[PDB]
Amino acid sequence: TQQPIVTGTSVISMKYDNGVIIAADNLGSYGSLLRFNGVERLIPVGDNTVVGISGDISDMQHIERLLKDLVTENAYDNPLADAEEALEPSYIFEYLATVMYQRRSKMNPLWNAIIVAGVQSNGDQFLRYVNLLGVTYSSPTLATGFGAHMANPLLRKVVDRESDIPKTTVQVAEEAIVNAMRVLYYRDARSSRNFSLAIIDKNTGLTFKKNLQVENMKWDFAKDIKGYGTQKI
Amino acid sequence: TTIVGVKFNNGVVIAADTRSTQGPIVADKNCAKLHRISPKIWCAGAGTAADTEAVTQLIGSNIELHSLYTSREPRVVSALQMLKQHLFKYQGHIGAYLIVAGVDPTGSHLFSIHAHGSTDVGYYLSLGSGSLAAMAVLESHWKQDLTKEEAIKLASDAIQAGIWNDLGSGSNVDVCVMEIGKDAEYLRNYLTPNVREEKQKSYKFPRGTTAVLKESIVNICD
Amino acid sequence: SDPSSINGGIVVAMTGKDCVAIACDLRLGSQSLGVSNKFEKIFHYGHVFLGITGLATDVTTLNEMFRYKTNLYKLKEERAIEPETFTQLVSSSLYERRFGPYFVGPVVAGINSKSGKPFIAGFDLIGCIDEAKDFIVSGTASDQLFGMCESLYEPNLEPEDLFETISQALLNAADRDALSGWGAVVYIIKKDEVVKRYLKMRQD
Amino acid sequence: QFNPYGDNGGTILGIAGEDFAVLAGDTRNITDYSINSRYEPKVFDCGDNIVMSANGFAADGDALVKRFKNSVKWYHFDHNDKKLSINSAARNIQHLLYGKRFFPYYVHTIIAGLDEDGKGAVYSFDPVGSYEREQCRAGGAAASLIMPFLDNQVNFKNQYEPGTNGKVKKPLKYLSVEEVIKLVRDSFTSATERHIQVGDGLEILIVTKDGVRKEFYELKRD
Amino acid sequence: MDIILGIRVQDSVILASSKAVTRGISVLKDSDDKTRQLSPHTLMSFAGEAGDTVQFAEYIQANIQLYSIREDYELSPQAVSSFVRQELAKSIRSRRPYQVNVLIGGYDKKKNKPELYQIDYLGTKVELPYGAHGYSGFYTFSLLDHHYRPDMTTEEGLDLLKLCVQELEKRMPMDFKGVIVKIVDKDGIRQVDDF
Amino acid sequence: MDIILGIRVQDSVILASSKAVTRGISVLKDSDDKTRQLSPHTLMSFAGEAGDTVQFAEYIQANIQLYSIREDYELSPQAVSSFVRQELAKSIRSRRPYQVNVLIGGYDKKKNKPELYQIDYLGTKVELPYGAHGYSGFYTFSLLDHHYRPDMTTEEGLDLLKLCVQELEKRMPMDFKGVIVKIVDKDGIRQVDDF
Amino acid sequence: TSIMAVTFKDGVILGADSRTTTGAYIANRVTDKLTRVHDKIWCCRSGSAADTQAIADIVQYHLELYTSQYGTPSTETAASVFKELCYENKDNLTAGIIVAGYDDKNKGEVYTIPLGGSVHKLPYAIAGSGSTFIYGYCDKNFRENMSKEETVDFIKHSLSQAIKWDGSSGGVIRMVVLTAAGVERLIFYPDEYEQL
Amino acid sequence: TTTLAFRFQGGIIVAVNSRATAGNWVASQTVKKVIEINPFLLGTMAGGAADCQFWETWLGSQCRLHELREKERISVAAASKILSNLVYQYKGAGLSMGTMICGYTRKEGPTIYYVDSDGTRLKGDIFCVGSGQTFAYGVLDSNYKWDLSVEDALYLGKRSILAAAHRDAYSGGSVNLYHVTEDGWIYHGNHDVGELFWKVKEEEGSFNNVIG
Amino acid sequence: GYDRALSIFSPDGHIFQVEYALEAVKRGTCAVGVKGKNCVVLGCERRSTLKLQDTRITPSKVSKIDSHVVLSFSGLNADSRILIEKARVEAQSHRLTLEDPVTVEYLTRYVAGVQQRYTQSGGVR
Ligand SMILES: *[C@@](C)(CO)[C@](*)(O)[C@H](CC(C)C)NC(=O)[C@H](Cc1ccccc1)NC(=O)[C@H](CC(C)C)NC(=O)[C@H](CCc1ccccc1)NC(=O)CN1CCOCC1
Ligand SMILES: *[C@@](C)(CO)[C@](*)(O)[C@H](CC(C)C)NC(=O)[C@H](Cc1ccccc1)NC(=O)[C@H](CC(C)C)NC(=O)[C@H](CCc1ccccc1)NC(=O)CN1CCOCC1
Ligand SMILES: *[C@@](C)(CO)[C@](*)(O)[C@H](CC(C)C)NC(=O)[C@H](Cc1ccccc1)NC(=O)[C@H](CC(C)C)NC(=O)[C@H](CCc1ccccc1)NC(=O)CN1CCOCC1
Ligand SMILES: [Cl-]
Ligand SMILES: [Mg+2]
Ligand SMILES: [Mg+2]
Ligand SMILES: [Mg+2]
Ligand SMILES: [Mg+2]
Repeated sequence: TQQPIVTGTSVISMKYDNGVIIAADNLGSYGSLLRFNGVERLIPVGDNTVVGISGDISDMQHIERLLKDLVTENAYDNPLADAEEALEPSYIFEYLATVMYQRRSKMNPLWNAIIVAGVQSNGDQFLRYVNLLGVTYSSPTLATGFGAHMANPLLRKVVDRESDIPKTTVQVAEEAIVNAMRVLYYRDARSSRNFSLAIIDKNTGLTFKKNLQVENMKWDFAKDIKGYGTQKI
Repeated sequence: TTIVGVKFNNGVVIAADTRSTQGPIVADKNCAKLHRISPKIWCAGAGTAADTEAVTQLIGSNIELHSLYTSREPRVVSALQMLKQHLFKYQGHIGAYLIVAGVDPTGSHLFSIHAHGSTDVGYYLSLGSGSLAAMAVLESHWKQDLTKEEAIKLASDAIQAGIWNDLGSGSNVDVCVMEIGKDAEYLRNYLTPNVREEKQKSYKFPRGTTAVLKESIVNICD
Repeated sequence: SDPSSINGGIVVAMTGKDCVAIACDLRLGSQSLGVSNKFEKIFHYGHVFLGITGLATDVTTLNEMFRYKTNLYKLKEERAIEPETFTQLVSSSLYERRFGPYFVGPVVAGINSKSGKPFIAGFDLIGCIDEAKDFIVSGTASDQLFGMCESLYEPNLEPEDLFETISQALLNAADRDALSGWGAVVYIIKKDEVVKRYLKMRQD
Repeated sequence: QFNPYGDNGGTILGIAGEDFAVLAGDTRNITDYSINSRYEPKVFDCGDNIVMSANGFAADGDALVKRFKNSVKWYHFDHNDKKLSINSAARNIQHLLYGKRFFPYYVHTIIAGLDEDGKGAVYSFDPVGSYEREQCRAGGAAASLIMPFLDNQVNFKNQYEPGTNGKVKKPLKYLSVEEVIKLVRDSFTSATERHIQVGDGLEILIVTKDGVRKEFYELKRD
Repeated sequence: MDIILGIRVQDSVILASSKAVTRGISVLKDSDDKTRQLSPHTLMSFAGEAGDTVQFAEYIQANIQLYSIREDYELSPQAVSSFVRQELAKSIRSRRPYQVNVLIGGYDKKKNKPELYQIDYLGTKVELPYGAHGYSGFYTFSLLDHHYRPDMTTEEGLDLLKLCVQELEKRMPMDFKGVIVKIVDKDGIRQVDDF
Repeated sequence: MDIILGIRVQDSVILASSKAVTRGISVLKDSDDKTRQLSPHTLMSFAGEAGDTVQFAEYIQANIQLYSIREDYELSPQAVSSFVRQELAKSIRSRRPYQVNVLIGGYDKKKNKPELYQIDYLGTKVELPYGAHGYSGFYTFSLLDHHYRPDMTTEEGLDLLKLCVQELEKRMPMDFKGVIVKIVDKDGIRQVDDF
Repeated sequence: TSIMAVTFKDGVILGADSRTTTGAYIANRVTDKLTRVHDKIWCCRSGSAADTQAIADIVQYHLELYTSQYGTPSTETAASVFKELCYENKDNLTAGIIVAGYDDKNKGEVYTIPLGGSVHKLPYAIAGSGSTFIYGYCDKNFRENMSKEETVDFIKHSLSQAIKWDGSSGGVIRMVVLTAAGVERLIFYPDEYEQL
Repeated sequence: TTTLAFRFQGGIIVAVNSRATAGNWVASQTVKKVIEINPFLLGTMAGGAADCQFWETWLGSQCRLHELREKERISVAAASKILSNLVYQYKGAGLSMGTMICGYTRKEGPTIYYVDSDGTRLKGDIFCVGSGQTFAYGVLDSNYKWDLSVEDALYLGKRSILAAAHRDAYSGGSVNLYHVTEDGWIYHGNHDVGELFWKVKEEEGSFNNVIG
Repeated sequence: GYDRALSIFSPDGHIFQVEYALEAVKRGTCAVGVKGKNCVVLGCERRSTLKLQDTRITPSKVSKIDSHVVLSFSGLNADSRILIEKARVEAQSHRLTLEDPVTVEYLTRYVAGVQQRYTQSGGVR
């Protein structure tokens, strides 16, 4: 039995024609206090996988260590560690999914929601979700927390089903992700303006973008809003 | 429910889905959530279904009597004031969440009211279980100086986001356009994107399938 | 101690071509104990029919109340109340007890004598009106009835065919509910004749 | 306090014919009022002509299916590649479920296949391992909507022979794979209309002596 | 208060009511009459919460007797039962409801028919051929379903009633100290002294 | 399980134990023997939680019988009672305690004296001239205080016991379906078949 | 909420963020928490939106009726009416109100009214959830008889920090200037105040 | 549930219903509540479905192991005590079982043992177990005699379940009959209440409360 | 714990420890069992090199396992007590679970099983 202390909010992601995009803001909240501002919640594993984590940050840092150790363990007695027998996104996910469910079954969960985004060896896009309960699911778009309520609706307008994936370019996909991050900044009280974004492409590989900011915001209309009903001044 | 309100050039537009739930069960697949308070003041309602209907009819009645008494067309702020003071008096127990909109001699207006009696002003608003899906669309596509046709499109798109992504919302899209100097047009079932497909089989029974014990003619006349 | 599921029971109403049908089971129990197999849940005031499920004391109380109100209506108006008007009266009366409600699930059914239009409606316990073209359901086996009606129903059924559809909807729903059954009654309502049929069903 | 269970919604349906058996299930996965996935399969080919689905709390469902699939694998190793009969699989699943009697798998499990005489078989389980062979079973969120319809259409309950005074029952007979798939599709379209947790897609797995075939159909996405 | 039964036969209504009054681990009395005569051809038995039962029964009795004097006329069993139901229906939504269950046995002189009504504390009225309140029903109803016929005599009804009491005495946990039996017919109300 | 009594007289110990076994609103059995013979001259009656009672009684029985075989010798009632008390004294601080109350009636062959011990589920032992467990005591103790004499015969003890059962049958709420009476003396244990 | 009112040489300035929340969801990101109860008597609202609106509406009614009979009310009088409502209904209210007004005799005055319904006259006041994070800053930086531009910078920098650390505060920074000249509304957007 | 079994002149009658409920939801109408342990032993099931089904099939395995080890069929007493000692170990854990172990052996003769999940184990001639046990008792007790014929005894057991199936909401479906003799148990068919009620009503003239 | 395998096979296929245990039996005082038509009789030798014995209290050679079964023996006296104790406990345990006393075959089978367990358990002779 836990309660989460220092927390991270939404992680959002989607598939596009050649790969996957994933994003998450750099905030570590302490209840209503926006305590920590330099927190990286996207963690790359190799050059083909990115694990995005929301929820308890102490448990996130534990998972970081496990993934770090997983890379080391895989390299042991493995001449093809950087080739055929390298870590796949599906391997990394199933490992985490096993841990998450084992921990919930011991009534001592890792208080997180996790999205494993990556590209398989055969070029296939990988995007799957797992949380503190051990529940897993996959979809063209995946999001955690407030992202599930606000980002998914926007991202599903671009990729509504499987057949929309080949029709979606990396430019269009990233534009939707960046827009979703702005909407979350408007409406999620535990979000920040600063965020990170990662693209895993089957051709161009892993591109990790840090220190992005929400921009092109609409606030001007606020000056016209006066009172809460009758008030004219 | 998903309900929205959007201001435009010469007026205001409100919209709503048409699903009514009873737990996880869909009770009414095509209920009307847009309510007429006065001819040019309309109301979208979310929350407890009986409460939204009852509170909107009561204030609508009192607005009519007020309009006759003062020899004036009713104002949106009057409906707003009367609704919020009623709801506040009952401390949230009347579970009515409303988007109030309309045109009057002062101009065009758009407000929201919550069950506890707080009111908000805005150019675009959304209430209900699918308000987050709708607000995501409104935040992405809204701009200043919308036309009539652009506002209807934006409003219906916001409702659609709720229909598809929120389990609490579904079925059709109702719309009401309130433009200054014109009659308000109530567009019942403006979109119907959830038509039931043809069934695979007819379940019309052969006559006599049901076993009967007694028959009798009922007297309805005097 | 859930008022709506102590006594048990179900009501269902359907529309057809120039006709309406309303049906109900006959069980009245006290939780597991079956007490009566003659407890009818459908009443009528003139040509307007009202079915009521839920707590039996409120079913009886409301029947007596609406008989009271429709009798005064007729004396002052000098005409029989219509289904559309009666529906509003039911809603008003239920919402009057908003914070101390009757634990019931009423269902109005009838044909408007002026226009000839078939009309059905349903309510929750505090008076919210649920109007429908096709069918209305109510009671402890409402989930079962919703499933049966949604699959079996088709529009513009003749009175004789409509009878079979509504009966099969009620019977099979009642057999999947422990607190419903013990007999059934079906009212077929045409413009100026009404037939009442008792159904044969399993008595467990 | 940490709650180890959740409700992922969805519904499943198993029907048995003379020389075949179907196990259907919608592809929607949900939590509360949100959609997680519009296509997340929960009906699985487990080998030896046994199809399985464990609907309810998906994490427990996936764990169970995973463990049964593994049980089949070890049954081959330990007993000279002997085919696991459907009745033996059912008993094995009881022990898997009851093994966690005091911390249950929150799932309704259904398996389908052919018995040792080549005839269609459907077995259904409660969360703690009580099981029974049946011609017909619906499980999950919309089970209460679908099941009475199946009683009426598959087992011909409450249907009497016309003109026989409700004395002669409608005779039982096996349905064709074509007629069964019609009932499955109509059951799910009806459930989709009236239950919020059911929709998006329908995936049917058909089991004959030749093998395991699949069929997919679209469902309403609201 | 515990066991009250009622059987309507061809020409009469028979009410049987337990004699025991228990408080704690002591049977304070074993000869209690759990009934009141509402009118010459109407009898009401009762069971439920202590104090409430008698207070309610006597309140009803007084009201019916007041009516009889005012109109110089006896109310029908149906009319009396409807009056009683309404009082309980008011009661259930009061500050402190009457927790009383009743059976009303009466002979309608205009129809020349016996009538038995069962009304619980919520105000739930049903006319029945045979009725019971409390745990008694869980034994007697199934027994009467089997042995009861509509055309039985008063003597056959008493034998049918003896069969119920015997079953209760065998399978009921508590000792209810037997029953007082009363018959309601065209000649009014009378008590069976040897049961 | 409810009523168990015990009376020590001049030359014997008499144990009376109710026959009823009730679960819910149903008397499942009316001929239950709530006692076990621990040895030829020692008898233990029991009452308490369902399942625990018989499981405990038989566990004690087996242990005493094991002792008798090992030593080819019968343990004294005092020794058996001390053994039983210790087992209950261990039990009360266990994860799940035995909720069983017992009376141990025995005839000590070395002393040529009857002995009655009352032990509750906590392991509280007392030697008494007369004893009871449960609500029975609240009637019988005062009755025995009055009528009991230490020099009574077995026949006088049975009449004294009949007086207790009659009082219980009059004032107890529950129907306990009479009692099985057993006598323990110099000649061993025997049952009174007509009570 | 983060709200504050600051007296200065020419009068008084009220300041507030624009965020309204339901849990962690922002129900309104452009809220106006600065509200007029009289020509030159305004108030900052914190706590329950419903309660504070209901109170402010009643006060506005009382002061309008006061003006019809006895002429312009004092800022103290306004604070007394607020207090009376907040104190007498303390069991059913969640309202943290700052009252600020400009007289010609008394110049700028600020009264703060916390949950209990007590009244406190101060040179400047801060309130709302986000005020906790700026007690240190405001105490160190506040000076009496500041200029208009200095007071605007003081409020802007203060609420900027409150907004930065408090999740329950954000959006635009609204301000209302009360002087002999009249009533002036000011607004400041994220792009400006965030990078202070 | 409703289950019964009584002892009489011609051996043992055992009768049970076939309904399974999850609250007010009728889950099944075709459940086998009698377990066939061996040609001479039967077990009835009431309470938790899984608990009963799992542990009584387990009981059968323990009875098989007894006759392998001892070269002799297990006694009814020994069989019932294996089950009662098992559920007693789980006492307080939340098992829900109301079972009756019925059978014949040479040394015992026809024997019925009531065994429930709180550890109670009782030998007796008549037992009714389940949510509708009281309704079955009412009919069974009032018509029971030791000198009943095999034909009349089978009917009384069937009629008693029917009485409970009718009145108890959580009982119904169909009646399963068994007759246990010196030669072993004999199955006497599945009887649907749908047809059985009206057949009994018409022929017997009972159930006058119901609209005919 | 002491684990040593004391009872083991030898090249010729014998377990010497078991065979040497038989030599201890051969040393012990003679015991005889004869069963008639309606009875069994157990005779036992007692060596007469021990005078000044107290026959009241000296352990008897024949031991009751239950009221209906008896056990006599030959060999090490101390060892016999352990078997008799185990047999007596099993006798009461059988009455408790089966509600019937042991058969003579069952009791023998149990005792024999104990003796066997000590021929292939580590640390014991
Ligand atoms: C979306 C769908 C969700 O927010 C919308 O907001 C809509 C609003 C439209 C319809 C105006 N909300 C609903 O439809 C609303 C959701 C809801 C459910 C429960 C409580 C509050 C809100 N649905 C209802 O209000 C239904 C309407 C029926 C289908 C006509 N009503 C019920 O579910 C009632 C609840 C009444 C109630 C009383 C007191 C406090 C709150 C609600 N439930 C029942 O009647 C159930 N049952 C009937 C018989 O008696 C036993 C209980
Ligand atoms: C900052 C945010 C904190 O100090 C400010 O003070 C602002 C003040 C501005 C608006 C004047 N405060 C709020 O925005 C205020 C926070 C709050 C919440 C609850 C009690 C006191 C203060 N927010 C509200 O009042 C919102 C306004 C609605 C969204 C328009 N209302 C609610 O949160 C309602 C009110 C319930 C309530 C509780 C206690 C006292 C009065 C009212 N709450 C809900 O609807 C709860 N909701 C249930 C469903 O799940 C999500 C939460
Ligand atoms: C009469 C017929 C009814 O009382 C009998 O007493 C029968 C005995 C027969 C079945 C052997 N008892 C039942 O029918 C019994 C009643 C019951 C229910 C729950 C607990 C104890 C007793 N029913 C069951 O056991 C059902 C069997 C169904 C029909 C498959 N199962 C459940 O109720 C299950 C598992 C219960 C459970 C016990 C202990 C721990 C966890 C679970 N529960 C669910 O299915 C839960 N639920 C049902 C609806 O779907 C959503 C989830
Ligand atoms: Cl506000
Ligand atoms: Mg039923
Ligand atoms: Mg749906
Ligand atoms: Mg902020
Ligand atoms: Mg029933």
